[PDB]
Amino acid sequence: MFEVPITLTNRKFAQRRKLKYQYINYISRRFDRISKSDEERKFWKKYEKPEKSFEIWRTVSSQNKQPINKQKMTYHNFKKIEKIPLRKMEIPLLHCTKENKLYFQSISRGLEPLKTSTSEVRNYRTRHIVTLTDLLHLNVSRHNWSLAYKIFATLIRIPGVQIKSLWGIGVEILDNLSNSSSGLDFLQWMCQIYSSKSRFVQNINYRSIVPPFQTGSRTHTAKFAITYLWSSLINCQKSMLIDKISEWVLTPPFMEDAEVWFIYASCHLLKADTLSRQFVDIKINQVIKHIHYVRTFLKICLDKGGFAVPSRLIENQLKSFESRL
Amino acid sequence: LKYICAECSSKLSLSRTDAVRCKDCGHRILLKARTKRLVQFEA
Amino acid sequence: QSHKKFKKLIGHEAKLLFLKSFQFILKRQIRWLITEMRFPKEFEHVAKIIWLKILKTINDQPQEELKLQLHMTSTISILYLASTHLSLPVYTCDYIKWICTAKMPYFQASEILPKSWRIQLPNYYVSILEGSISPFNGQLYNKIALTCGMIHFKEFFNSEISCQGLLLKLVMQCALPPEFYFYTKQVIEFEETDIRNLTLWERTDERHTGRVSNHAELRVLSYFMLTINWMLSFDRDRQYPLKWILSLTESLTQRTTTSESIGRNIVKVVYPDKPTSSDYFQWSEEETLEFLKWMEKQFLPTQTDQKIARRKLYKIFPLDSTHQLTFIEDLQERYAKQTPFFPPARKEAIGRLLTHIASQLLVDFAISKEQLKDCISRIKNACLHRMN
Amino acid sequence: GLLNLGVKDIGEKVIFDGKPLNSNSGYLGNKLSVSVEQVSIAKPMSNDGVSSAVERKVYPSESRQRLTSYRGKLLLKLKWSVNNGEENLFEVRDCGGLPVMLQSNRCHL
DNA sequence: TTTTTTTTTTTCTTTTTTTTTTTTTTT
DNA sequence: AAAAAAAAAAAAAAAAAAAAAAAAAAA
Ligand SMILES: [Zn+2]
Repeated sequence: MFEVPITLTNRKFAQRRKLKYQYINYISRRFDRISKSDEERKFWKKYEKPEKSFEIWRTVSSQNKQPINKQKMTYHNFKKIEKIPLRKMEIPLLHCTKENKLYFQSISRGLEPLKTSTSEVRNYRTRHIVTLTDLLHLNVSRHNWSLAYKIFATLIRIPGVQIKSLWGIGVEILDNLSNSSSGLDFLQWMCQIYSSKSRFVQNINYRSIVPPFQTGSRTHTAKFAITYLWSSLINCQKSMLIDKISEWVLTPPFMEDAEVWFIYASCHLLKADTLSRQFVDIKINQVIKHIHYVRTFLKICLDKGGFAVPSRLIENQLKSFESRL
Repeated sequence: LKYICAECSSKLSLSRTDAVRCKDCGHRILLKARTKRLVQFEA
Repeated sequence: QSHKKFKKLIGHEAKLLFLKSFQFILKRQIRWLITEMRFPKEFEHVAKIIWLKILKTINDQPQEELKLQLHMTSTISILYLASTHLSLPVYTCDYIKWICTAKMPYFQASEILPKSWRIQLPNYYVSILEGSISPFNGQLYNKIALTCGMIHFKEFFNSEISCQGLLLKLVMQCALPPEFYFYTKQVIEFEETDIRNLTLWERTDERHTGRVSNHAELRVLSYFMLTINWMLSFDRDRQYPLKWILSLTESLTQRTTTSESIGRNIVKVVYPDKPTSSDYFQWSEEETLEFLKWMEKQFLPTQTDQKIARRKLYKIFPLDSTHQLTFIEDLQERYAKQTPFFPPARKEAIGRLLTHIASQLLVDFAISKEQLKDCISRIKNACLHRMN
Repeated sequence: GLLNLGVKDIGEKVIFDGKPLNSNSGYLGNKLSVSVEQVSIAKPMSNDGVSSAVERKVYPSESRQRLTSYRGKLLLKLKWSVNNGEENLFEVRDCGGLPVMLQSNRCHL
């Protein structure tokens, strides 16, 4: 039961989200007194949005922060934090319907839903998308490629979808090789149009574009962009063009990410080593400048998380070509 | 047709309250092309 | 004045713009039904009376304000009557198959000549016009009620259906030998109201339309499940072997690829109730190909600066003596499978056939699993009440 | 080149707020140390309006017929630091479009 | 040269303006 | 076990609504 690439019915769930976020606002707010739409925005103004990932990994070898405190919980006190925010919610619980009234009793009892919103919409346009996105993922796992190409070519034409399937045809034309231009050209098409260089800080209950797997260019690069650098890097590898990529990376100075600097170091490192196999006096001064490039960008690359293989295998390779020339 | 795009050199025409750009590239400068007239010259 | 050049506005007369273009969508189904399904031309002039008779009651409304119950289900509702009044043997099964395959226009509001009507105020009217539904629990059976409750039927039109061809159509869909028509033929003679041609439902102007299940074809299909229960539980002569109950049940579960079976598959897609889940998870390499070959020719009837990015994505990465046998060659093949025809364990072989044929008619008729049981059980008491 | 060398020798201009901290009031306040760290000039690229619907390259033969300039984007990496280097916020800015000399290493020719 | 309106996204949300079928109560 | 007066259930396209920004306007 896979994921459907559209946005859904906004009739009751947008009201169901308002009743859920109003109750979590009050039973928080009674709790923070005694432990000394707007209810939705009060939830998200508090913490964060994880933009460059789904969840928020952090450091364990840092400050301690140990709550050994009391075990700080009775059934007596918790049912008093429960009671008046329940009474605060019964006064607007008459406008929502009985199915919505039944839902809130389930989550206040600690239960969870079972039926998802995909299986209960029953629109004519929506039910033909859903049978196609599940037929897509089914035949891609089965390597029914020439069928699966026919699936993707008709899914992108239906007037509701957005391209949350960048990897489906990102991987399909790698395997087909019959008629269409390869996955470099589709990946080119994404970076032209979906740059979105705005640094839009969060402020918004986001629901049509969830992931980090298709965003970019606020503080974080696009996920489809850096797979265009990596796929071009492997594409010029199969000669033994590398100039065309190395100019393309220098046209953005992307002074926040160090993943693009490691690709920028890697495309000079390949040029410095295929220009020695063709060798065996101007063809020796040009090798040294590439190594002086790579030794500078690896030191640029130490501004964030570690893109060093070790810090020695980068240069144990490098001095092995210096022994040649 | 009336006009000609600058970048891709494809003939097109415009109307009132119609966008001034080409329809294959979106280039925003259009050359009014030459039709058949009767200018007289002295040789 | 130039502010009204930009967006046109209509006042109370929007309901006539709703209704004038309502005649336009009516006409496209009519001219389609006489062409691809070769209906008569005088059938149109029946509907030109039929559409006018409801519309006269619309102009007979005592209030000038609207309050008018109108739907896209009502459109196929009045096309159901003139097909039964002229006694053309089409039923409520075929109209589901003809709108859920997008053969005839149902779902579209873009074919309305929109440069004179959809400019004006489509605000909530295309919410009615765009077919954003399938009829869930037999809404058409309530939509033939509200059209008889607006236009009388007992003295104007003939209220009968050719139910001997409906009983013919029901046999050839499954794999039954033709004696099962004649077994049923006496049961619709026995318990059906002092033998009669089956009538359309009556004129019910209640907003709940009762709980009675006096609909016509619901009485027919509920009769069919009673006989096959009774003709198989009381075959005292041992005329039906236990191998024969198997060989038909295995013959229904095989999937062959024909335009009848493919047209069955599309209504499994829009089906809200389970087993719609695994109905699209167990196809063939072949069955999805003609699902896509249907899609690339019948979703070209979709519902309609940035075109340049769109026309470049679909440019480079494009969509690029008959093996599909006829309606008889498989039916001959599926009959030749059950040629093994010439003991408290047969209840399990009977009980497994009773759910295949019940899931079959549930899908093909747009009817709930609940309302089949209320229809058949009130029938079940009223067939034993006339005999015991 | 001389542009990253130019901002290196500008310095760090420092203003104070003056909150007394409520603690020989040697607390002058908080040390806001604002400075520019890196300047870069981008080649001429244009978006036709909004949303970065494809940012095509701009050649100068376009820029003559329009009777307008031939600009490249100027991007300052401002550093906003507090209290002699406690809390630093590196934000790139969009500081206008300066013209670009033809046939150099910032022209598309 | 200071605030700056004027404008434009930009996705998320409300409005509008009707249609379809409920539930308990008696016979 | 079947005829009735109170509502609710939906639904979907178009106008609007805070956030932020491009970035001239002008005296
Ligand atoms: Zn052009």
